[PDB]
This record gives sequence, C-alpha cells and structure tokens, in this order.
Amino acid sequence: QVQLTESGPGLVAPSQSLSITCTVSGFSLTSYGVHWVRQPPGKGLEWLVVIWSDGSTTYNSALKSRLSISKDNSKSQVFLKMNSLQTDDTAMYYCAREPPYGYWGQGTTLTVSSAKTTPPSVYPLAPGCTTGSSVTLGCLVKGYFPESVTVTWNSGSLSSSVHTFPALLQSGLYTMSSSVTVPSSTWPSQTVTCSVAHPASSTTVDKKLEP
Amino acid sequence: FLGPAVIASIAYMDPGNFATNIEGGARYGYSLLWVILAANLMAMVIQNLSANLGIASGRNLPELIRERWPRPLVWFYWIQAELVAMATDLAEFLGAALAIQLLTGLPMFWGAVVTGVVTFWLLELAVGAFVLMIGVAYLVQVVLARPDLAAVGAGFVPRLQGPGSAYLAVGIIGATVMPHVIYLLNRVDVIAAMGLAGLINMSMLAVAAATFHGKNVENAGDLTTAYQTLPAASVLFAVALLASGLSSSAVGTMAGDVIMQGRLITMLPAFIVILLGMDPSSVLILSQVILCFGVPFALVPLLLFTAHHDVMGALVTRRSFTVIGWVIAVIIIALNGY
Amino acid sequence: DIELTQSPATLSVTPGDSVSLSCRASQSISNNLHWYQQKSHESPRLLIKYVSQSSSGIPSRFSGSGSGTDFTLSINSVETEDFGMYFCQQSNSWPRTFGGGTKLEIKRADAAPTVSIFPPSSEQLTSGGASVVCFLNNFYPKDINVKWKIDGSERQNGVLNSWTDQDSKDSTYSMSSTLTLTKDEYERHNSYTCEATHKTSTSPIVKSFNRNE
Ligand SMILES: [Os+3]
Ligand SMILES: [Os+3]
Ligand SMILES: [Os+3]
Repeated sequence: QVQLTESGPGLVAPSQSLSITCTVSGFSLTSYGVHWVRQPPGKGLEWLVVIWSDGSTTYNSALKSRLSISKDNSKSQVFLKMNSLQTDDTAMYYCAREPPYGYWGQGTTLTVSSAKTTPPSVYPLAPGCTTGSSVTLGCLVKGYFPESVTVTWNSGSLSSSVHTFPALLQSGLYTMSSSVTVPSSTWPSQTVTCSVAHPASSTTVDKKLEP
Repeated sequence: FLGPAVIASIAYMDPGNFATNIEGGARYGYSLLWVILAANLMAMVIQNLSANLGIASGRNLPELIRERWPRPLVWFYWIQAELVAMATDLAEFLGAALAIQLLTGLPMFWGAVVTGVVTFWLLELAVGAFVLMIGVAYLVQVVLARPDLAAVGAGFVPRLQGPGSAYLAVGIIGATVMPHVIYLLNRVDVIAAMGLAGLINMSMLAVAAATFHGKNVENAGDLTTAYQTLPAASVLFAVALLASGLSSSAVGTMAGDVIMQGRLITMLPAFIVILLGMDPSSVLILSQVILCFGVPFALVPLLLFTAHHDVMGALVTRRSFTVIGWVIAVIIIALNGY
Repeated sequence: DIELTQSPATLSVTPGDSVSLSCRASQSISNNLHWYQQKSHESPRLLIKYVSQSSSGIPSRFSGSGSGTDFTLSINSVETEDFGMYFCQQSNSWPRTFGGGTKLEIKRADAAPTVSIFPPSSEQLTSGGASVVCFLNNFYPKDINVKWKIDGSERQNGVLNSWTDQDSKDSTYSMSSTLTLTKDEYERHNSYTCEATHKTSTSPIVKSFNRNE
C-alpha cells in the first residue's frame, strides 16, 4: 500500500526557523518528483515548489529565496524548510508524488505568531430583555491562545440547542462566539451554565450566565 | 538550403538519437542539452579529421589499421568494431520493432520479420521528407517555453555524478559521435548538416523536457508514449521512427560491409528481444553506451595516424582532449557498472 | 504565469441534479489539467487526469469534458458523498497553477435568521471591552448582509463575521458578528442597531437594544 506521511504540527515565533518531514513509503522515491502544495486555513491554494529526486529544486516566483527543500534518500524523506523572517504565513502544508499524482500526505499544520500561552476570558451574554416562546443565551470566549477551546453547556432545559461558531483571530489572539437556547419557562428557573475548556492552559472556566 | 537539410535528415536518421534525446528530457530536463552541444562539436572535429585524412594517404581506417599493427590486435579491433556495427544493427532492429508495434501493433518478432523482408525489399526523397517533416514537427515547439530561463540556464555544464545521470549523457554523446562516420566543398555541407540537425537534437530534447518533466506519468523510454500532441501527428511520429530505422539499416549495414570486407551475422541481437525477461524499450539506450565504448578504439588510430605522412591536421588542441575526457567519463560509468 | 479562474465559486445541490464545474484558463494549456475532490481537514485524492481520462480508483460518477481554453468537470447524481471542495490544476508549464476552487454544499428550502442582539458582558464592561454580538441562527441561503448602525451611522469596520459549516442537523447556515468597541466608542453614542438584509425578506430582519433601562 503506497503511502505518504508528514511531520507533526508546528507553532513557531516570527523570525524563527522550521522544517517538515515528508517521508514516503510504498514507492521508489528516487524515481519520482515530489511537489509541495500549501493550503491556508480556507483561502484556496496555489502550487508551491517541486523537488525532483536527486536534489533538483525549482521554486516558484511567488515563494522564491525564502523556502528551501532538502532531500535524504537514505530514509527517503523530503524535507521542507523555512528560515529568514517568518511574517506569519500560517497554513497546512502538503506533499505529492506518484505518476499521475493522487498520493498526497495527511498534511501538517503550521502556525506563526508571537503570542504566549494565555488562558481565556469568558464573558457571559445576557439578553437584557424575548421574542417567541424560546430565548437565546450567549457565551463569549475571548483573547485565548493557542487554538481550540471546547465550550460545553449544562442546562437540563428539556429542549435546548447549542452552537459554537469557529474561532477567529483578533489582534494576534483568538475570539469565539458560543450559543445556546432554552424554553424560557426554565429560564431563569433552571440554571443554564456555560463551561469553557482550554486544555493547553489547563484552565477551564465554568462561567454562570445570569441577568 | 536544400543540400545540408537533406544531408542532415539522412545524416542522423537512427532510432538511437531519438530514444536518448527523449530520455534526457524526461529525467534530466534542460540540464542535459549541453551534452548534445558537446556531442556535435567534437564530432564535427572528428569527421573533419577523417575528411582531413581520407584523401591524403588515401585509405579508410580499416585499411590503415591492417597496415601497421600486430595481428592479435587486429583481431581485437575487429571484435571491437564488429560489436560496434553489431550494436548499431541491434539499434536498427529494436527501433524498427518498436515502430512496427507502434503502427499495426504487430509483436516485435513479426516486426523483425517485416524488417527482414524489407532488407529483402532494399534490393529516398520520401524518407528524407518524413524525417524532415518530423524535424519541422519538433521545430513547432522549439519556440514554446522559457527561452532564457531553463535553456541557457542549463546549457552550462553541470557536474552531475549519479549512475543514470552520466549513463544517459554517455548514451547521447555516444550515439551522436557514431563510430561509422569515423570510418570514412564537402566540409561545409557536413558542418552545416550536423550544425542544423544539432538544432534538431536540442529541439527534440528541449521539447521532450517541456512536454512533461514534472508531470510524472509513464516514462518516455518506451517511445510508444513519446507521441507528442500539438492525432495524426502520433502516426507521423511512428512512421518517422520506422523510416529512420529502415534507412539506418541499409546505411549501417553497408558501412558494416565496408569495415567488414576490408549479413545475417549481425541479426543475432535483433532477436535477443525474444528473451522476454526484460523489456526492450531501454536496452536501446544501453545499445548507445556499448556503442559508446567502441568510440575510443575508433579515435586513437585517427589521433595517432593524423600526424606522420600527411599535411594538414597539425592542430591537436581540442581533438586530443576530447578523447581523454571521453574515456574518463566512460570509465566512470564503466567502473561503476558493477 | 498562467492562471485558472474557477466558477461557480460555491454550488448548492439537492443532491440529485448533475453539477458541472468550470475551470476557465488564461491561455491555452491543452489537455493538461487535474480535478481533485476535498473534504474538511482532509488530503485531496486525485479524480481526473488530463480532463478526459478518469484517474485511478475513482467512481464512474465523475466525468471531465473539455478542450482548449476551458474545461468542465461533471458529476451525475451527487450521492451525498461528493459534497465539499473541488480544486483544478494545470500542469503544462511552470509554475503549476491551481484554480479558484469550489465548495459544493447541500441545498434545501429557504429559511430566516433567528437574530438576537446582546449587550456587552458585565465582566467585559469593567474589562474595558464592549463587544456587541448579534447571533443570526438558522438561515438559508448562506449569504446575508448583516449590518451595524451606531446612532444611525453605519459601522462597516470594527465588525467580525464568522460562519459555521453547513449545520449537521438540517443543512442550515448560522453566523456571528461581533462589534468590538473601545470605551469612548461605546460611550460617545447612544444606540446599536443590528440589521440583516437577506433573500427571504425584502425588509431586513432587525434587532436592537439601547444603553439605558
Ligand atoms: Os500568499
Ligand atoms: Os595484403
Ligand atoms: Os605510428
């Protein structure tokens, strides 16, 4: 079974250096040229560079004179490398190699920002006086880094519906909206509390939501 | 003009130069074009030195090497030259087999039978029109991409070391400096023939490198996948291959009669194709490095015979460095062949 | 330097009707082009090589058709397993160039947002913040022009929109739009109107609160 696998995700400060390992299996790496493809979080993608086996690097004019591509046939690894200034190009990188293409790696995540690890600040969003028979309550995780907090709702409100809008960057940190809905016959009779889990900082903030 | 162009299309007209200027583009891209340059220049030296020696103290090289060399060494040079013409006929039958299977799809054995009955048929303008038309066909794309980027940035010599990297270049430059041209108003026609058809070879290689280098896909070694699209141009490629092979048959076998008199014996490699244990597509490139190993034996006698009884040829500058660079390269690929 | 504009940018289907992506070129590139499918957080397996030959290990649902300066992929009976991204790549000349891409999505009946505007958080108020989020839950189609009004004057900047993937429960999009402010920007003015112009209502859906009470 032909298969490609890549190096683990990386988080580096600006003006630092980094490298990624596109190791191959199931085919003869010395006989195929490996292409690199960079995908930002969701903003399309454009072809990067190609390393033909036996060291033949060709860089595109868009990403020339910054990126470099090492190769190691002894373990059949295709190294990607970025030095110089880092200027927060943040994306998931890809490698590809097979006669028609179609054997790409699982991709590797790479984030660049100078922010130190900071636990969040959970801001409750009380409606402030209620259309219809159901009321919406909010929870605002804000100013956290790194990524991926998991917001969980306790309620017991019979009918309920949670949403969690995607984390987005604000001024070098991260901000997130978080929704919930209760029948208002249990609000505020039955409490409906908003816990927020941030494992990288260990902190979890079980913020109660009150008017 | 109408002279040097026909003299060139006929002058190359062999499957070997097609089948190695289409490998260099599929693996070493433009970075190999330079060897074709070095392939012609020294060659245009060598044949000139043959035209510079073929009239004064007049005799072809086989007549000379029989005049002043020990007899066992004569048998050794006849083994070498007969393996040379033998490998050339192996190139003919191989390329013509791939061509016949490229047209009607007949197995290479029956293709070899058809080439045998065409050898029966041998006992001109249309063939040169076919190689001329495929030659212009590769002049359709000699213009096509990055004229200052990958071209001149790769005509300057790289010191690549890999086995196949120097092996393939040794196949190309060993196919251009054909050993049977060394066995030989006139200088201008051949300097312009090999001159422009040098553009036929740099065209063929550069278009072989721009048509698909980073695309991967099936290798260009089969020549069955070598038909480039601008439909009928593919059948034109196969007919060009078949014509090149069938004409190189008569030229190389009559030349083998020139070296041999001073028929079926060269057909034993022609059916080694039946071994079935290895595919023929890339034993032609080997057929051009084995043919390359018969070049120093065809160059030392010219280099030494040039400067005794005859006027002209006092220049021993590049003409003598080319043989030692040649032999050190073929001894790199020969000493790493294990 | 050749590019490849890809249209439509996004595509909704039932699933059932055939879809057809267009990968228009900048110049002729012959039949050198590749079609890829993609899912969220996944590696894109190859679908179509050379626009005519279907690639290895690909269902007969997909078919590429085209010639010359523009090519079109076509899926017949979408089958709920063809949804998500699709990318298109020429490969004839350096540099290789991918297309503008498309995100195929599920299509259903329309819907209207359950918009609700919130005051800044009591803890965020003493923290200095002044975010006024305005949830727009459960609406279709994905496009909405949400708009802020600070004392009638529009606020085109200082906002931040965010969008979920097509909801798992009922294929219905929802969004958020924070209106972060400084202390003076939140105290100089008097009101904050959250509008949303949308296809299902000629009148934008509106929610608002005021600083007193
Ligand atoms: Os960019
Ligand atoms: Os005698
Ligand atoms: Os002597």
